[PDB]
Amino acid sequence: IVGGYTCGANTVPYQVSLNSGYHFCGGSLINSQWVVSAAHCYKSGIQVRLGEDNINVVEGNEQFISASKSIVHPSYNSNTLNNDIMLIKLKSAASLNSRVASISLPTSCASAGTQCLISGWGNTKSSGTSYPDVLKCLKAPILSDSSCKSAYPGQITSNMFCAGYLEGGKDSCQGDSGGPVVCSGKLQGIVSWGSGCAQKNKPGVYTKVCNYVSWIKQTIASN
Amino acid sequence: KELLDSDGDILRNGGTYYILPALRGKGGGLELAKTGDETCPLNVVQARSETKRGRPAIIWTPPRIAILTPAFYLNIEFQTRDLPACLEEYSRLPWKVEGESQEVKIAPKEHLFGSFKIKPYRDDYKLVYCESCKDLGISIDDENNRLLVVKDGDPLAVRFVKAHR
Repeated sequence: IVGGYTCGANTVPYQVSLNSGYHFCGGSLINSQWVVSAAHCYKSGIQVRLGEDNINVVEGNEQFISASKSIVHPSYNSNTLNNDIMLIKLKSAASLNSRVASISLPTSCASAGTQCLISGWGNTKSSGTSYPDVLKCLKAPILSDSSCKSAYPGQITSNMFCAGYLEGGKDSCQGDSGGPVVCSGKLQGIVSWGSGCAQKNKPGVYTKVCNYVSWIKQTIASN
Repeated sequence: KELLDSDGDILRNGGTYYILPALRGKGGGLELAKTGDETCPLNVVQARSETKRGRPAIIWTPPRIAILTPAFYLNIEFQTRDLPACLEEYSRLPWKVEGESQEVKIAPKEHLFGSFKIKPYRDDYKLVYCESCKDLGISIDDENNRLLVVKDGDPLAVRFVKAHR
């Protein structure tokens, strides 16, 4: 996160880390056994970290659980980034407390102007790299579709939305992929992509979760 | 396989690196130069001097994953420290493959993904251009300038060194 702040311990209990030696993405815990993340975050043998705040610290409520199924959307296009969503099944049910907890899927789509909390351990610079020891947060309004397509002409599908600031200075960044966009307590988005980080008229682009609630619930029931 | 720097760390998405020859004896890092009639250093070349690291490159891809893999289509651009007056007010210095010459140039005045990939090559790595994928190598002009061009079957073997830390 660029231009954000320290979330603090246990404020974002649904935020998970995806690891394979290194942190490469984030994701969101939607029940004790299932995480939502980005489809371009896929790789075999993902280790999931729950209850994390400080990455240099092994916290007590921290949980380290390997994925047992990493299910990419049937229609994920690696070339357009359309349908950039993935479901990860944890090898065993995680322990739910105040440091580890779920986030609700939405019943309906969020509207433009809605303030959302986006979080990650990703890069905090717009040029060159700087990773935080602690989780970073940012509040960001959801932008209208018209603004979003003006920023990214021909590149915004029906399953993407823009959030952030057209002036720049505040945005998600590299390392934040898969991480939550939470608006009014619902999981409305997934960190997906952008052109650079926090650059003017180039807001972050996010996977529109509300279009996938059916697929998510169906996939969970069948696995 | 995976992409590693000289410190044996996986390459970071959005990271800045020097791009150095994997072997040694001929040339140093990648940098900018003028060739032919251009009045401003727009050609990506390899430094003639072995001791020179050149100009560091930002290598990134639009999805906001933390790392880079051989699979990812890459945007590559030189960093903008201490530039000539000619380039001085440009934000980014992206690489673009240009002309019938298929030379790698910076295109300061201008699709979803980039046209480059990094691929393993023996015990190091090579840069490929995907219009499919062709190795980038060095073509030495008649003034001994060491131009990075599209050059299938003859890749320049590179290794990545962090510019910071």
